[PDB]
Amino acid sequence: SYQSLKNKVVIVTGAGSGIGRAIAKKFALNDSIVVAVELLEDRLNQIVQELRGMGKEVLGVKADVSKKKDVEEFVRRTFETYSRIDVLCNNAGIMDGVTPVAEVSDELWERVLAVNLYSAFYSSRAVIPIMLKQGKGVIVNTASIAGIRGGFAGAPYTVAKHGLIGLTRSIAAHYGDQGIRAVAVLPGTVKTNIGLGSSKPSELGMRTLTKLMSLSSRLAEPEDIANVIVFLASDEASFVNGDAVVVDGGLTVL
Amino acid sequence: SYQSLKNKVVIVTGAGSGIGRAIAKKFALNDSIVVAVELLEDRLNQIVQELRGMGKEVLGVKADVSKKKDVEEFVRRTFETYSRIDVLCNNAGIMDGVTPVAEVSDELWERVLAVNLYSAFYSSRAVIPIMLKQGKGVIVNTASIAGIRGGFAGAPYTVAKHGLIGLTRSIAAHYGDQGIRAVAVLPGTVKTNIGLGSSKPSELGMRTLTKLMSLSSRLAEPEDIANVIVFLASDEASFVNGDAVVVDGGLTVL
Amino acid sequence: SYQSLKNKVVIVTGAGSGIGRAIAKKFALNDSIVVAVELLEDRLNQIVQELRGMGKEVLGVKADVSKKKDVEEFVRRTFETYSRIDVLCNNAGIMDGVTPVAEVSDELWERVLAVNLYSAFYSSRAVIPIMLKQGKGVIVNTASIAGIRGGFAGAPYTVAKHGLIGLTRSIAAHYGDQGIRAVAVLPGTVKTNIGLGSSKPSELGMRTLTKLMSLSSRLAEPEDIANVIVFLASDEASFVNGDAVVVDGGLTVL
Amino acid sequence: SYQSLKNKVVIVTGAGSGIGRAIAKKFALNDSIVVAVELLEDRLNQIVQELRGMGKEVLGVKADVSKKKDVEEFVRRTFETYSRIDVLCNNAGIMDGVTPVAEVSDELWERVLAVNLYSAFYSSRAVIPIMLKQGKGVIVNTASIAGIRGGFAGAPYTVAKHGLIGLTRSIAAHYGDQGIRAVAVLPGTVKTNIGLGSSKPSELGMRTLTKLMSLSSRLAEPEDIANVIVFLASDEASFVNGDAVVVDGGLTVL
Ligand SMILES: NC(=O)c1ccc[n+]([C@@H]2O[C@H](COP(=O)([O-])OP(=O)(O)OC[C@H]3O[C@@H](n4cnc5c(N)ncnc54)[C@H](O)[C@@H]3O)[C@@H](O)[C@H]2O)c1
Ligand SMILES: NC(=O)c1ccc[n+]([C@@H]2O[C@H](COP(=O)([O-])OP(=O)(O)OC[C@H]3O[C@@H](n4cnc5c(N)ncnc54)[C@H](O)[C@@H]3O)[C@@H](O)[C@H]2O)c1
Ligand SMILES: NC(=O)c1ccc[n+]([C@@H]2O[C@H](COP(=O)([O-])OP(=O)(O)OC[C@H]3O[C@@H](n4cnc5c(N)ncnc54)[C@H](O)[C@@H]3O)[C@@H](O)[C@H]2O)c1
Ligand SMILES: NC(=O)c1ccc[n+]([C@@H]2O[C@H](COP(=O)([O-])OP(=O)(O)OC[C@H]3O[C@@H](n4cnc5c(N)ncnc54)[C@H](O)[C@@H]3O)[C@@H](O)[C@H]2O)c1
Repeated sequence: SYQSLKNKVVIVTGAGSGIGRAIAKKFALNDSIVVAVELLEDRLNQIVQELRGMGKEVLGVKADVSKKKDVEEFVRRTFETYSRIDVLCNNAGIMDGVTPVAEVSDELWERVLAVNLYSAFYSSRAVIPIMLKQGKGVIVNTASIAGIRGGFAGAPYTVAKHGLIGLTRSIAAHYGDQGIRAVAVLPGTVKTNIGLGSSKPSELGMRTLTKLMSLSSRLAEPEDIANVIVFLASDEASFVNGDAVVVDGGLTVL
Repeated sequence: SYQSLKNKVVIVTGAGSGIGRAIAKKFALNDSIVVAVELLEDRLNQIVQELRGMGKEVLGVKADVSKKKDVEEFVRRTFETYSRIDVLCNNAGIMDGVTPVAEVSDELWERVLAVNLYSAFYSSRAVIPIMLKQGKGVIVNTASIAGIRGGFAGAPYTVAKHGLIGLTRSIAAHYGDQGIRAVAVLPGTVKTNIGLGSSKPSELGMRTLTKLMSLSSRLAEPEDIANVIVFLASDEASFVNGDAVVVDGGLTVL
Repeated sequence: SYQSLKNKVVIVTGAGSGIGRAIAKKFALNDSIVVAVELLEDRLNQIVQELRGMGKEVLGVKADVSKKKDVEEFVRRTFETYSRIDVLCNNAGIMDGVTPVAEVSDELWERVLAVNLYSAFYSSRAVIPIMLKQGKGVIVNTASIAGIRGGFAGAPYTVAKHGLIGLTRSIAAHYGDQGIRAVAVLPGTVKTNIGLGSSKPSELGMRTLTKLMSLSSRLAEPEDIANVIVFLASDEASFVNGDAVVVDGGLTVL
Repeated sequence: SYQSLKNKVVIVTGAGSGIGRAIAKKFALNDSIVVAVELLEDRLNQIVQELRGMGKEVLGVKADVSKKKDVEEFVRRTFETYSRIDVLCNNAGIMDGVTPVAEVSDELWERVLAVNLYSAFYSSRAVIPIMLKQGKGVIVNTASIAGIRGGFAGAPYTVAKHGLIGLTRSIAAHYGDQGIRAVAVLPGTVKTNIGLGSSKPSELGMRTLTKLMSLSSRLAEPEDIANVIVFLASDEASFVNGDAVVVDGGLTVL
């Protein structure tokens, strides 16, 4: 285990499924105190009961990270309960139907940007003051290879993930000298419940995604991403700041 | 001049000053039909007058590119007036006071993202169908080196510019086989009226920017950026699609 | 044509075929003085005849760019003949059989590196002092998308093209404030005489390459690459320095 | 510690000092079997005796990694002695006096490329067949931020490191589906014995480096780099392949 993570207070969003669930369990396995933030009631109760079963300290919070009020509330609640916030994992996200620009409705554009990008801006803005007062904090953002390439998702998701990497670089640049580290992890194809965000994704968007899927038959498990996120949050990575770490098995290096 | 630009219809946003003004004049000198879009009336009239004084065809449109209705209206007006839209230069943009995440108000965040990013999504969504009909079209987005690095502006601007490069890659990927090219130009430091976006820029943000200017040398003239934009819009650049072309004199290569 | 290129002295290596031939012709059409550097006698005489048939000024020099003495020779003869060297296009290059690391012989490794990378180091080292004295000069290196990705060629070519971009960045960073610009152009797939570099290309290497080639079907013509190289050599690109401009129709943006 | 590294055979080049010594010790503490490769005998003896003292299994090999015969020999010796090679850390390297292109002598260019790049080619070529037979292997290359930017070192070093990243991507692309992972770690400024490669570095080269070194005062310790290298060599990083991980405290994100 990473000794530096023992008793550190870690907020994990989207904790009820896939990568988020794996992140929560991995941090718990390292004796961190986990604040599991999840939109869905039953999923939240399930991950909370699992961590309790592991004999770890866990606080469950039902919230919609696209809502500023919900975010500010769980940040306040975490601080009031534990008196510190050491790690923030902005992980919750949704897909966009692989919808290309001309096919994007105002509703889709706004919702994907809100859940995948605004959420991280709200949380980072709220937690940074607390981390600065501590003189130390780490923010890990779950981006995607869609944050560096153009055909792995629709326009809303691609734009939001590029923007999320931008937010990561911004935080690292401005606050790195004050004890804050911000890093982004870019998964490729992972077996989770996110899907494509639609039972009928754009035919045009799929024409591109399907071709890219011909490049590899490898599918990562949530744990493979969580392993990297937890490492980056530990003092073992004290000098990794601002990087966009790709965890795609080599897919984008071809 | 570029023969392939003669009589082509080009929309240029932020045409009343700096890079936009230079883009409009350059296309006009290449005998393109220019639709000059600008928020400020006096600036709009000035650029319109400059092009007409050269005997060139120009249509002035006073609009706020952060408003979807204004964008959809100038696209419809351009098509109704000239029956085609060959090039779209999403150039208008504003700075963000070099404001770091913790100091960003909801207002600033929304305003910078709307002007610097949403504007481009609105215009691209509206013009793409017309370009697909034509079987040809070029979208050139004026990004910034803040779209690939984290200390050249505040968080809102950095996030918006990263998102704009993402929008560019998305369009290039999905519509490249249908005759559309989308490219981004990333200027470094250019002599214009954009400034820092505030008379009282963030102290923390400025500390960061100042460190970066220690790497700077020459200041580009707006024409130096416009020259690249116009070239990319011509058939000479038929195989440049999706790239984020850096025009910073070498600042980011250090 | 670009007025700033009229009567400028331009050295073009690998001028006897494909992209190099197209580069020589394009500069000639812009009334530049072209020094055609080529390894093969017949090809050299062919491009020289073509330029003379166009009524343009050309100097032919047979040389093997992998030999430092030969490089010093064409640089010196150019200077003796025209008293200046304004543009150096390091374009000559060969493929590597798409040979993966484990299958690379010492001879193949050295040959590919010498022809595709060392050649550009030798020529740049020789022309820089001349250009600094002039107060102005431009070096354009023809790289490849294999210089930013790993499956587009064998190991020798990929390493050499990555090194070439590094050489480009180095020159741009160190001499940019003294009037020198160094840029790289990265083509994707172009129909020329380069082939695969072997009659029996690596089975393993080909499996990877073939999958990537399946992603898109738009193939650039040599003229499409020459068009960007000539523009970058002109004063229109005075603020483009150190960038690796991708000209692949969008292949690497997917 | 990482369970997956217990009893794994790890080759560490440049093990007698700085980052390499930290790498050797870190793997030893994970109970890996360490093959310490170092040029200088006294340094080699010091690290070998240090690990032996810790009660760990270590094999010292005095070798010059720029010599193919030396590399092929320590690879054969490792396999003959331990019957397997699980991890290869190509870490040895030297600086280049921050020498810019025009000032580079053939001796400097040749030596730096040989030690910083050819060495990794020789070792990778020799160990890949062994790893392929095992169905698993990891190669970690210690590059540098000079592998992605142009002003952090002289031309030889910058070109060599860019090429090393290319070698990394090539191996990852071609062998990633066969059980091999190849990754690069890019340190910024670390307090070791490498220095600037000269007590009288190039004046011109230094003009640029000095500006970059003015961006941050935070310097990583060798252990901070070793921590990331060891993590990437473990099964925890099973889905990290072909990436160039930056460990510079945020220097290049500005
Ligand atoms: N699975 C992949 O292939 C993949 C690849 C690259 C990046 N990612 C990124 O990984 C992150 C999570 O991915 P996942 O695959 O585990 O998905 P998932 O759907 O399995 O899990 C996401 C969890 O987030 C929760 N969630 C969604 N919207 C929320 C909101 N507004 N507020 C609070 N919780 C919300 C869900 O209810 C769900 O439990 C996202 O940022 C996603 O974009 C996934
Ligand atoms: N100048 C630089 O240093 C620099 C560096 C990198 C990128 N850029 C980018 O260049 C573009 C224009 O830059 P500039 O420096 O010429 O600025 P500028 O202020 O000189 O010109 C921008 C013009 O856009 C107009 N504008 C602003 N908001 C608008 C809105 N909502 N609707 C319509 N018009 C609007 C302004 O009124 C102005 O005339 C921006 O996207 C900017 O981010 C500039
Ligand atoms: N054609 C493509 O698909 C492609 C894609 C990306 C990059 N490139 C790059 O474009 C450049 C030239 O490519 P091309 O496709 O026109 O190839 P080509 O083979 O058609 O032309 C190259 C010319 O270089 C000459 N040449 C080869 N070795 C030489 C040496 N040692 N000294 C002097 N001249 C030499 C040849 O004789 C030939 O006339 C190379 O750097 C290549 O790597 C090509
Ligand atoms: N220290 C830094 O600031 C820094 C920053 C970025 C990258 N790096 C990279 O880290 C690696 C090692 O760096 P370091 O700072 O620990 O240097 P160091 O000088 O402290 O240690 C390097 C060790 O390599 C050995 N060595 C040199 N040439 C050799 C050869 N031909 N064969 C075998 N051994 C040889 C030396 O004798 C020395 O013990 C290099 O690849 C270097 O480029 C260092």
